[PDB]
Amino acid sequence: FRKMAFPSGKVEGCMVQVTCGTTTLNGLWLDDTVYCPRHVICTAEDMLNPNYEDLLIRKSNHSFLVQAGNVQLRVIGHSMQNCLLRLKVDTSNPKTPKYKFVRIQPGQTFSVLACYNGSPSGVYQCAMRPNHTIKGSFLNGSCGSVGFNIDYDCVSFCYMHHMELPTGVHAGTDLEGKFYGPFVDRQTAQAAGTDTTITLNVLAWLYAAVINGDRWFLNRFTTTLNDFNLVAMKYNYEPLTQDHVDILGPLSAQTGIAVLDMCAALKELLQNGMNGRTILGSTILEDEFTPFDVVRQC
Amino acid sequence: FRKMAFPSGKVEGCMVQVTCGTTTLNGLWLDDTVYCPRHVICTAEDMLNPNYEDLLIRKSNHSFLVQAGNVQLRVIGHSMQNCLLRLKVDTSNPKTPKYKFVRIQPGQTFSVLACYNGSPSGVYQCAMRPNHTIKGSFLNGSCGSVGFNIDYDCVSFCYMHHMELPTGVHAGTDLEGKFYGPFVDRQTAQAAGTDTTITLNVLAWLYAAVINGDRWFLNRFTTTLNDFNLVAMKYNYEPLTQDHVDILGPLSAQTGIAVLDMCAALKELLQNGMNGRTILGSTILEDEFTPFDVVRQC
Repeated sequence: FRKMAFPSGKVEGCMVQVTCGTTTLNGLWLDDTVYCPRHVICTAEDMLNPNYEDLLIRKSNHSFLVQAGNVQLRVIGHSMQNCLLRLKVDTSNPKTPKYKFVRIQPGQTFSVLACYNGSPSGVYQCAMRPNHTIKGSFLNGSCGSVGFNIDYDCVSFCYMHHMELPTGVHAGTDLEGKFYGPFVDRQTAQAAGTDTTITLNVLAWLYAAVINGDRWFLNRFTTTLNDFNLVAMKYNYEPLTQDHVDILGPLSAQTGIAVLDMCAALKELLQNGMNGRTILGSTILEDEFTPFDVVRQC
Repeated sequence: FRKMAFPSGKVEGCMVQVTCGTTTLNGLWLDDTVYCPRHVICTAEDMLNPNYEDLLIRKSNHSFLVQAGNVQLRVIGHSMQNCLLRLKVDTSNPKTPKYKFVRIQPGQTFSVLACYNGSPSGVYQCAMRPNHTIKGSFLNGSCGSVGFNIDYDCVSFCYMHHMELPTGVHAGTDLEGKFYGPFVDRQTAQAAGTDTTITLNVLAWLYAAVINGDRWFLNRFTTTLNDFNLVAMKYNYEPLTQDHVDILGPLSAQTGIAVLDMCAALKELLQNGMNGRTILGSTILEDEFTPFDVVRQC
């Protein structure tokens, strides 16, 4: 099974660089507006505990260098939207697609277009963890990089990168400037919560394995939602709700395997191990595919 | 470690659909030319053993439906370039980037933009296997999808998809229409060779693990190129040449670990296992990252 990301084309045209002083990071250019993390105005020493309102008052419109590759723009209206810097520019982006800002729930997935100083360099698919972090490994020096989904023509922007936490995981915000999780944009004592495994996704990945060719992990045992969440609690998994059962419905019908029987197959994989056998070429239980990601690829 | 693919934007504009009869597949639109697999003219029953010259003679320019989303073009010059259908069109593509056709060596990597009926849907990073296949899992109904690399502005096209082999692996061609491997474009007895592991890439991935944080697999043993290729032959790995040693040079210098010492670290991982310990969150040895892919992300 291949981890697939959305075509990054519609997002690439919206990538600009915001340079404030010695700080340069990526920005999102939509209509006559440029979004970037508000920590761009902080000057490293100021990152320990910043006074953002105080720091913005001493910043003017000519302190921001918005650059769209060869073209340099101009700021006519600097503003602050929660943890985001909303920069009003003179020219509207001719490459602006149909866009909407959504706030994705934990367990859901998105494509990230990683850029470095306004120029896009790579694209990958990741998931929003239950503790609200992302395991993006390298978003280092890519602050401003965005997370998105695509439905035909419409781009659903949902993430902007802000922070690489002291434990190598990544923290960030939605496009309304509001953080995913309890985290602030401040270099301080920021402890991430104990990450659980996204159960729904594991079940979806197993449903995918059935469609491809792997079937050995299926047994004739059954298990209700009560007994399974008891075992899920033990192996640091997310408990499974009745809503998750309803979501897996279309994938149950396609493979002829009831969701509770699939839960019984998972229950067994946690207690009896895997014994060096690979589900879809992987020795571990992959939890970063939603049931909607499985259906769109099958 | 995250598997990163190139931004698909410059390639998305070149995606069209070629519809010949009941057969519809993806096409590459560059200048006043449209490339697609020549098996588009085959009519399923004809796929067992086709006579391509004979089949093309009874095909005219109005038998091909080239469509760029909303815009339908017209064929003025159908031709055959080895296993590729070269279609000359009236209008030149305004979205044509700087492009070059390269033939990638086995062990090297590329980004694939998977499309379905001319419209791009997903993007992922894969590798050209030693047996010349790709493990693309789902390129099903995506014939014509291209494989590429990007250097700043220049797009290096290197792959087009043709065949999903009876063993779930994928076969295809370069953009000059010449197949990677002994394979033909014919639904017949096509056996893929015994796939070996790309050693250079495993060494590169281990070098990457050192830069991130994992260091436990390093020991004080050393091993020359002779003793290692003896062990590599045993575990179905590629033998390591002196050229591969020279390629790993810049990554050796960055981590302070000599390539022969890294080979000694690998030698041990094959004979002593891994004992349920994860290198970069993975229980198996990942072989689809080139040393150039490691450097570009670090």
